[PDB]
Amino acid sequence: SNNLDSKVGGNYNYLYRLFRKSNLKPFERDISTEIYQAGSTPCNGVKGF
Amino acid sequence: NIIRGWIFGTTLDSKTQSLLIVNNATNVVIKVCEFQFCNYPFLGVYYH
Ligand SMILES: *[C@@H]1O[C@H](CO)[C@@H](O[C@@H]2O[C@H](CO)[C@@H](O)[C@H](O)[C@H]2NC(C)=O)[C@H](O)[C@H]1NC(C)=O
Repeated sequence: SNNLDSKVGGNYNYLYRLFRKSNLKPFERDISTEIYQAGSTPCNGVKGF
Repeated sequence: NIIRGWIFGTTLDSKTQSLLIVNNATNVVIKVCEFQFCNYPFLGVYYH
């Protein structure tokens, strides 16, 4: 889809999930935007180390 | 006819998606949205 979906600065409208707790189940769809905790710390608000 | 539907999901609080199943006076409606459900959800009627 080179022709249609690529923009010179970048077509950043195509989002994908990069961080969550466990894998999803077959044909599950997850729409959560909530922050992922990568450390042993709990994490809150909007952003964290 | 006092039971008119069910709610299903994870958080049930618009943080995430959930399912609404209702049978109203007129049709069965089934819908799946990030609902902010009413804390006591229900339906009701004018009689005769
Ligand atoms: C569906 O949602 C439930 C609840 O949000 C998920 O289970 C949670 O998973 C995390 C990570 O293992 C735990 O910290 C919670 O305590 C779990 N809670 C419950 C009620 O299970 C479950 O993994 C989700 N399923 C899928 C396929 O994503």
